[PDB]
Amino acid sequence: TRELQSLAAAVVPSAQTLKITDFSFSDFELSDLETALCTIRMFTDLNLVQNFQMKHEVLCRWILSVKKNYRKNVAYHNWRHAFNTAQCMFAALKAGKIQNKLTDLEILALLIAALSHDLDHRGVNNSYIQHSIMEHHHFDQCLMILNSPGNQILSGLSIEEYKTTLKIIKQAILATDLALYIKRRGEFFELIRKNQFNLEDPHQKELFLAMLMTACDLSAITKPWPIQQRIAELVATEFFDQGNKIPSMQVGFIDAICLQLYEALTHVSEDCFPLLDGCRKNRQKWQALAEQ
Ligand SMILES: O=C(O)/C=C/c1ccc2c(=O)[nH]c(Cc3cc(Cl)ccc3NCc3cccc(F)c3)nc2c1
Ligand SMILES: [Mg+2]
Ligand SMILES: [Zn+2]
Repeated sequence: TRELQSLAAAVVPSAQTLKITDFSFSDFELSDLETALCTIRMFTDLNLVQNFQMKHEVLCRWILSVKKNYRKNVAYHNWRHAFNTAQCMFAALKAGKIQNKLTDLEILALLIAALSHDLDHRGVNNSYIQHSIMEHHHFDQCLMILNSPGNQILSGLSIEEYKTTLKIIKQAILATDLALYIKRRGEFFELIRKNQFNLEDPHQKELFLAMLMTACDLSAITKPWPIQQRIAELVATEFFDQGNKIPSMQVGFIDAICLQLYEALTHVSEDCFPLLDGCRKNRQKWQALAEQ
């Protein structure tokens, strides 16, 4: 109640003041409350609070419920990673101008999905505790919080809108399984190579939303060099010391997973180039360290 009292009583600084429009945004100098304020600003400047009549204390309570259900003892898969994934989605919609290509229900679902896509993660080396098992657990945590008393930020939607938004939320969270990304990326790439990518097609729109979620999920690989070095530290902490080879592992991850995706994203919207650009500069830096 103390944290909710302070957060509800705060003034929400603008998007420019909070720097959440920048693809190079970082969160190291922000408190928990400050990340909650940036999240409120994300919902506000996407007109989600307006078009769906969210009450202020319900959104604040929902944000605090989502943050609380991430585990601080996990080095990378924690609330700050979820907060960063949502920030990148915001920057991609605004600075990347992806907003105009999607409906309000799609935007609403992507922001909720990005914030919720890793709920109750306990670390890669704690997989035993329990077709994308973890992503189904993540969505289940997301739905329970959405249904909790005082936390129902979707109450203003009609039953049709609500059923539609949950369907998109679920597919967006399921898309954060790398296995699903590997399975479906060939179709996404082949459509772009043949100059045949059309979002008016429902099947291709869902495929683009899947790829966009993966782009935001891994977007730490695109950050400026001092930030990426620190994020790579968190990944190495979670992988090895929880539950140097880092430079070459970062290069292989960039080659096998990241480069094509951010290239495909740039063809769809040229304003998403800073993600591809930042990903390339990090491959340059990591490869040099690997060579020593
Ligand atoms: O799932 C999410 O939300 C996002 C996934 C994600 C994001 C960034 C990177 C990255 O920058 N690099 C590597 C490669 C890597 C390097 C090193 Cl040194 C050690 C392990 C690995 N990958 C395995 C791994 C272990 C533990 C945590 C983890 F996230 C990934 N994979 C990443 C995976
Ligand atoms: Mg995940
Ligand atoms: Zn994730």
